[PDB]
Amino acid sequence: HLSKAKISKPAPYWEGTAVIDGEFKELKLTDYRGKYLVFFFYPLDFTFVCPTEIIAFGDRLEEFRSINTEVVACSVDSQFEHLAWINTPRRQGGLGPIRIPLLSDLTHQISKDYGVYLEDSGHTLRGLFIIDDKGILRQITLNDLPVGRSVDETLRLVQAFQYTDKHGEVCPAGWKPGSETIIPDPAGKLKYFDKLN
Amino acid sequence: SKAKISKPAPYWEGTAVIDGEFKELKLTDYRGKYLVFFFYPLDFTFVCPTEIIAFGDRLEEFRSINTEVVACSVDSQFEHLAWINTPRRQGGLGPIRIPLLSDLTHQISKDYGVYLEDSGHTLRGLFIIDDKGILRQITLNDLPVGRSVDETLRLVQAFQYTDKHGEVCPAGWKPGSETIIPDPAGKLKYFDKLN
Amino acid sequence: HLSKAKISKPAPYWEGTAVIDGEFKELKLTDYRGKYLVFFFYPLDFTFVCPTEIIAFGDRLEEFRSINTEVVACSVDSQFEHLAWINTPRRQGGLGPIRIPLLSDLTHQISKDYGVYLEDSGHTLRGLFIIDDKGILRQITLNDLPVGRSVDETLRLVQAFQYTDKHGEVCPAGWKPGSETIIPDPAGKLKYFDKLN
Amino acid sequence: HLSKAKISKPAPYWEGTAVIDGEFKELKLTDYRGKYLVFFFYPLDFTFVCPTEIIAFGDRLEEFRSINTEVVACSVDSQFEHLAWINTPRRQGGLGPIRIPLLSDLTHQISKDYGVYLEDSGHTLRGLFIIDDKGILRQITLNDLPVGRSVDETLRLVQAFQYTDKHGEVCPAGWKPGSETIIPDPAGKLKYFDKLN
Amino acid sequence: HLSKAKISKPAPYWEGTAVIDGEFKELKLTDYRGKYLVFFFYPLDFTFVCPTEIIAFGDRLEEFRSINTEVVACSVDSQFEHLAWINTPRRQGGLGPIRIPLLSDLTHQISKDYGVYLEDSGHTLRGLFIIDDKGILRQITLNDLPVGRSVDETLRLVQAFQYTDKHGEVCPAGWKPGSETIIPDPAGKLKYFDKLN
Amino acid sequence: HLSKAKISKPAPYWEGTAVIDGEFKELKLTDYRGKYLVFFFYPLDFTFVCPTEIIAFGDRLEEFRSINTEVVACSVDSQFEHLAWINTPRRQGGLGPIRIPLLSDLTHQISKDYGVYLEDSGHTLRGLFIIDDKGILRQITLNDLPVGRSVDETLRLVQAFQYTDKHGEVCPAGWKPGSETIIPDPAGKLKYFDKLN
Amino acid sequence: HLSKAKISKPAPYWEGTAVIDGEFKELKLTDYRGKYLVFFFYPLDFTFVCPTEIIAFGDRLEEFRSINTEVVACSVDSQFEHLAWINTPRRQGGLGPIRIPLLSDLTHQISKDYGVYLEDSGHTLRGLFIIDDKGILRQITLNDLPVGRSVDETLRLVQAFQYTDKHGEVCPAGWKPGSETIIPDPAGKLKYFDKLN
Amino acid sequence: HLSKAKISKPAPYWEGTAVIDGEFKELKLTDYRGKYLVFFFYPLDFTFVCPTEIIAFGDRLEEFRSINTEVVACSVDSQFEHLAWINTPRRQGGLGPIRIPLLSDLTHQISKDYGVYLEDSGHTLRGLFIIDDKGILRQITLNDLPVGRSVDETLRLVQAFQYTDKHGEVCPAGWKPGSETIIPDPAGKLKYFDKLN
Amino acid sequence: HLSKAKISKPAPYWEGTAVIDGEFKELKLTDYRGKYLVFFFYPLDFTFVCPTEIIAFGDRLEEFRSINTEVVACSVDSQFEHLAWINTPRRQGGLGPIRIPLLSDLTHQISKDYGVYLEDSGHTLRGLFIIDDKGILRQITLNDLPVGRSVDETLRLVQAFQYTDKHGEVCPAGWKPGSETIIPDPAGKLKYFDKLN
Amino acid sequence: HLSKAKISKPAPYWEGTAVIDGEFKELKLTDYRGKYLVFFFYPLDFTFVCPTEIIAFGDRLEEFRSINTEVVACSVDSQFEHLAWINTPRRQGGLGPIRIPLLSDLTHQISKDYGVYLEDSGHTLRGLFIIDDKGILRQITLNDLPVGRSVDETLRLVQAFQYTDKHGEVCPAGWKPGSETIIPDPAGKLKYFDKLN
Repeated sequence: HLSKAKISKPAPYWEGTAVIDGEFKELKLTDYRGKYLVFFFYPLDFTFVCPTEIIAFGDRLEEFRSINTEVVACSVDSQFEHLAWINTPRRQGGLGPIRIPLLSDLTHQISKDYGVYLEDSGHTLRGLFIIDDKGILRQITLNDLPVGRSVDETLRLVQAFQYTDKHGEVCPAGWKPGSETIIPDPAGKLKYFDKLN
Repeated sequence: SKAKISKPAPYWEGTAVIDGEFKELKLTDYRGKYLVFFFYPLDFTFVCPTEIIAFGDRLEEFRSINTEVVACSVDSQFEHLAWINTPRRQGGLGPIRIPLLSDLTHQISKDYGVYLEDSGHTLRGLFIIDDKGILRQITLNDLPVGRSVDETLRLVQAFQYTDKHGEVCPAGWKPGSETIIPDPAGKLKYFDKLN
Repeated sequence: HLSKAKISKPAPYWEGTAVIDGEFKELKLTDYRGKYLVFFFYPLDFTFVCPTEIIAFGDRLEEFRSINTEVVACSVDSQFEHLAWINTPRRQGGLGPIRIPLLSDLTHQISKDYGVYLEDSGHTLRGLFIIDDKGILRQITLNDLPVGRSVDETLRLVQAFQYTDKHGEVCPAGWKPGSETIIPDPAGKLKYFDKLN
Repeated sequence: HLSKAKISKPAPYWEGTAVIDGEFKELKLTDYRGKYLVFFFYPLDFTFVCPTEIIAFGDRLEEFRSINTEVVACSVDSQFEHLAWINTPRRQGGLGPIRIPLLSDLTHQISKDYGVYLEDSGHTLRGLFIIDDKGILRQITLNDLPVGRSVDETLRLVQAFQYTDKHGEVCPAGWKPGSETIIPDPAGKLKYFDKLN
Repeated sequence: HLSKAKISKPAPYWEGTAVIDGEFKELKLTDYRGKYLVFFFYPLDFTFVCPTEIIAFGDRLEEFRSINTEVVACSVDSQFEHLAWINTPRRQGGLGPIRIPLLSDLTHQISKDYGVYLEDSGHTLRGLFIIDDKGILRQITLNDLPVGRSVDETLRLVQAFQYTDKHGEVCPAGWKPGSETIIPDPAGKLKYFDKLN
Repeated sequence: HLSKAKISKPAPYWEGTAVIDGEFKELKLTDYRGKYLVFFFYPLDFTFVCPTEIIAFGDRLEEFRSINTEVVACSVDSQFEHLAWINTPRRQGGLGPIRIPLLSDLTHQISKDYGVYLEDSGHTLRGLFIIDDKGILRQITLNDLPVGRSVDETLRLVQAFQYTDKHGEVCPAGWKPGSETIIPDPAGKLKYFDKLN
Repeated sequence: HLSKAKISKPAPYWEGTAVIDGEFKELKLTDYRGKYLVFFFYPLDFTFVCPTEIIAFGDRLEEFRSINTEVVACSVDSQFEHLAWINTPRRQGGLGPIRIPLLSDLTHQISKDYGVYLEDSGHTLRGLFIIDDKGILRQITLNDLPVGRSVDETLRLVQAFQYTDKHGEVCPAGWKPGSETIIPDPAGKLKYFDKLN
Repeated sequence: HLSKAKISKPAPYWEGTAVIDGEFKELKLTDYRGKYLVFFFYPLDFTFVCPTEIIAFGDRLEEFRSINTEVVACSVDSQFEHLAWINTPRRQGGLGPIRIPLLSDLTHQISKDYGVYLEDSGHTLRGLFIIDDKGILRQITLNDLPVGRSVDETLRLVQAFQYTDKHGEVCPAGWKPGSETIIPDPAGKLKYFDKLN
Repeated sequence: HLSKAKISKPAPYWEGTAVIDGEFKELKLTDYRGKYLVFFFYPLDFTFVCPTEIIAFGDRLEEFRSINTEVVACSVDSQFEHLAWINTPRRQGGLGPIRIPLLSDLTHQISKDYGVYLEDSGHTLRGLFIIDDKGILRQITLNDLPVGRSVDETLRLVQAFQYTDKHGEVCPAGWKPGSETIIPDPAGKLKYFDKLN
Repeated sequence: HLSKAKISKPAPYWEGTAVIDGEFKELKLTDYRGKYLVFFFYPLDFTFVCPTEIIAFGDRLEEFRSINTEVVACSVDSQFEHLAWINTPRRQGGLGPIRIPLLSDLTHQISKDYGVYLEDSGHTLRGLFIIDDKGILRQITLNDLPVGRSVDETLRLVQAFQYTDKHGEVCPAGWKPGSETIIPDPAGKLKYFDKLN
């Protein structure tokens, strides 16, 4: 199993046609430099878990934008299908109007670069990538088809990475804003471990 | 990496510390149960003990849903045991009920695609493996940020639910939430009701 | 530039999920043995020329069925997209109910086997294949994207191939049922050439 | 199966000896730049369907020339055979005098570049190619041996490609001059679809 | 430069369609076992030297058949062309009725096996082969395009090979029936050399 | 089976030690530019047919020199053997004095370049080559071991190639000086074919 | 990945993180140029023979430093483990404070370069290397796991190499300071051999 | 740099001619099964350090034999040289009285198998191997040319391996008979570390 | 430089046509089993040193036959040349009276197998091989072209090999029948060395 | 079986340590430029035929030096062994003082370059090489182990090669100074052959 997506390395470059505010526009990974990016793939337009994930992120977009973070979704469907899906009512399993870009990957090049393409199925699994403001890949979350991801966990992870970027302390298991962190040194670590126990 | 979602999780075997003793442990020992199998970078470091303890102190939440937990690093079994015998207040683990698997040769780490060639240890990679030995979920964190027991629980529960019912789990699903019939007509029960 | 589609050789085997009467069904090339098959690819669901070709064949399907000929359409879109497109009114560029199976080629395997896949675009061009009842490929028609195919011409070709299969004769340029044909030998041919000259 | 002939790419260059106005002349693909070109192969001089196709295009040549289009025929026969066939009466299965060039491909190089050469037979199948004024290949039509092509369909295609070149609307299935066309975008397309339905 | 034609070895096998007494028939090299065969290639039907060679052998065929020798001619032209050429009057550069089979080699496989195919021209040079009753190649005569072969020389050679096949002795330069031969032995050869000197 | 001797291409270059008027001299193919060259191989000094061929050419040398043509013979024997053979009386199967250079090819390099070397025997067959004044190979005549070549035919051929070189008409089967030739043109050729028939 | 450690060649370069007086420091082989270096690997922190070796050298360090020799130990454990082991009481199988750098080789690159890595075990055997002030490898001692090395023998060897470096006389079996040495010359050697015997 | 000698694996098989009690005898590694073997190479007969090593081990052979251990020495010299050297008095740099076999390795096969051959010099460095009674290699000691090995250290090592083989406790740095050993268990080890500290 | 002739191995097999008692016969290396064979190549019939060598060995053949040894000579010349050279008087540089076989190696296979072929010259150097009664090659003597070999040295060598075959003592430099020989053992050799000194 | 030693080509370069006048010196083939060199290998110091060969040349050395010819001997033994052997009395099979350099070839490189190395034995056979003053190899003499070479024959060959270098003449079988020689040309040779016969 291959992939160019490697944590602590620059996220693999991508560019393509996206639907943005109902129109076709060219979108590039580099458009997002200077901001964190939640870049996630979903299997297929007009299916089941997928709309719920796209809608979940879209409807909570301000929780990301308020922390200098953007969100882009991608699938192997065409831009025409993305737009048709946006124009399908939510009650019919459509997206309705959406504020996050829907990127099209008809050739599968982007999916393969990110290691999320399913050769037997001709679409991706549920792969989500957290990329920092410097374009470095920090986190990879891959789900099998029948189980959707979590916006809340994605937010926690974004906050965690921004926190450690800024402060140089590290984040324990389950860390959320306000939680105790650790000075990553054999002596400094004791402040955390003695206070906790 | 041999770790591919929807395929058999790559076989592994090695020496682990279990109840303070050295024991040979094999992936196939867990068939019939879900397994949360996770790597952590290094004994005697910082985020790592918090992760092992977080899972360890909540182990019964897993065992009660037919799920086991195993942790692995490139450290030796002697180091694992010394770390267990180090007080939590000193950044140690204290007694622990989760097996600590040793991967000195790096073979297991490489098979799971979590080995860092530049560093000589793993990143924070967690794998959810079902009772049939099929890999269902991969979570990989860069070094500075720990994983989440809450999210791991949610995922195991979701996969067990979808295994049983064949309905699929929306974004953010937790026990008691609405699920979807994966059928062009059936799905409307979910989409219509929600909206 | 490669392909497995060779005229006078067995048409490359295919199988996949198709929409048939609003339901997802597995469909195989071999299901059509015993009958002529018009098997055509079109670029993309929810686009422009494509629906007009599918509707043109669909609305004239009995002209094919009455001559022991079936019609199957294929694209790189998913079965869910095919069904959503069927459920889109014709006035909005949808298909409406359709009696031609719509085959899904998400992996691009079928398209590549037939040599109609566009690597730069992630979809096929307008490729149509006429396959006889023995499974042998008899005719290949490839159009660039902007120009739709012709049901009249396709029908004429099916009739011609069926006619030459049955009789010891070959069909001159522009032949339609009822037109003069030629006996393919140095002496027999003169009955044709003397007649019309 | 291999070939250099790819739709939307430059038609493979060719050059050779042709019979033109009863004389041997060198002829090149690039001689037709600035005009559309119907370039077609036929199996064999002194056979059956072939003369009918050559005669059909030749006798209707003005229908092509009046729309800035030329026609060239090609086979694996020699220029001496082409000329002897021209000097054979139509009632004997000859061509009689002819106004389209008859290109010779004795080495099979041109046939192979166009993917129409039959290795087991030592001649071509019925392959026809429509090449635009910029030298780009737009259309490929390949028939098995028993069935002749259609001058009328060939004209329809040339007209359609010239129309879409000029207007940037696209041509529905069965389009002929005077027919409705489609604006190729998600909103503009509704002019066509709402009107027709 | 490659070839399978090797003197003193079995002549390379061939089989194909020939025109024989106005009909198309399958012909094989092995059809001629038990007789000497003069098997010759000529460049092109409807050309200049070629018919003179075919006619020269043809009109003297009984001089070959009276010494148990058959003659076969072959070119890269089709059987249809061979027949049309036969049906062309000699005064127009045709063959008229011919008793020598005309083999067709459209694929060029026979020509290439015999090493006489011109890659730059798409036809053969003037290559003649003398094959004995055991199928062993005994003589190869290859002429550039402008110069015809000789029936007299070909007859001399066939007679010489038959003579040496039958008797112990070998044939000096210029040998014709009735000429002195040589005993191929350091002592025996002296009968010849002493006599002539 | 390979070779560098290709008709209508430059004869393969050779150089070596020859016996010329009883002396050892270095000789080169290029020494013969500006003249036709009959270059011939023979199997073995002190054998049977070989001396008859060398003598047949040598004794009629002036018939070649009067038409600007030279003759060179070659074998795999040494120059020392050539000279000893020259010094052997004709009545003993020797050559006697001779004005044709005898070229030595001990390494077999020249023989292999001309495709006349017999791997099983360690000497050449009877291969004769006609090379024109421009160094282009025009004719190849290869005989099996038991049958000698013809000086008359070789002369006829040289005369023919020289004629066609000069006049650009072509020589029919059996042409000799004074015979009718053909203008190589579909119209021009009728002067010959009408006259003859 | 072959061993690069060759006696009489430059010791393979290494660099890494070491614990030195309780702190993490980058350490390089080249930091030791100008002095002899005893560079030794041990299997595993927190085991059995290993601490006894580190302590044996550690406690006798001045015996090395007084002969201008440094000592460095290395294993496949991390710097964090080295530090934790140093902070473990000797009574519990720990090191206590230590004046020898503990080098970490987590990636195994160094161990493999020195040929001491055990592929089946994931750690080194007991390999000790003596490297001179010019960086040349002079001595290799490899022990299987259950048997510890000797500080006495190590000292003896360092002294012998320094003696022979200085004087160019060579050191007999069992040499210690004050022992007889040999002039490496066929005549000079007799001073040793005669005195001894 | 390669070798077949690997600690904890079977020592590479060897066999060859040795001088034993003044006579040439074939000797095999397998002759020593059931006993420990100190197998050592030395550079060259008639040199300097080498005789002192052979003499040192030989003169102390009973200290090995009384612990079920044999000693064999090997160099790239011939058996004839070994014997002449034995017949040379010690005062002349010869071996004089001797009881250990001197194995000859003229082809360098054995030296290369053991990884002690010096390609630049044509002889071996000072490599010593300790092989157990099961034929497993336990210890490797390699010295550069100017410095001899130690009989006392070799004895210490043989005794240590025999002790660990027997008792399953392990030997600390500098162990000698009578010294403290360690139980290789995280609990059992404490008996040693608490006692010593 | 390559060859199959290796001292102490079976001499490479050969077979071919030889001149024996003025007749052509097939001859094989194995015809000589049970006898020693002096097998030698010479460059070229009708040259200079070569006849003196053939004559020298031949005229003294009884000195070989009376010690169970035969002699065979070989060159790259033909059997016809060998015979012609035999029939040439010695006073003219011929062989005249002869009793040793002259082997022919036209293909150079035998010469190449024995490593005596000169690729630049097309003949052998002066190579002589002494092969024993068991067919094992014992001695190789290779001379550059200008210098002849010695019958007396060859006899000395044949006698030496037979003596050592029979007695198992070895022959000192310059040994001839009746000379002292050596017992090849460190003690036995002293009989020779003490006596002679 | 390969080698770099080719007659008529530059002798393969060598350099190494030799014993000269009882001392070790580096010696190079190029050191002998301007003089003939007899360069010979012998199997083993302290053996049987070998000393007799070294002594036989050594005791007649002035017969070589007086004709500008040097002698060098070489074996796979060390320089230390050579010197020890020199210091062994002749009556004990030693060399005693010697004026011929004894070259050491411990690595076997020189022996392999000259094709005299025995892979199965780890030493050379008895190979002798005569190298002229320009460094060209002129003669190779290879003996199996049990039979020594000849100083008489070696001197004869050196004399002959020197003679043929100086004069335009070649040396018959068995030539010694004062013997008749041949002028190597077809006419001049007769002066030798007529006189002898």
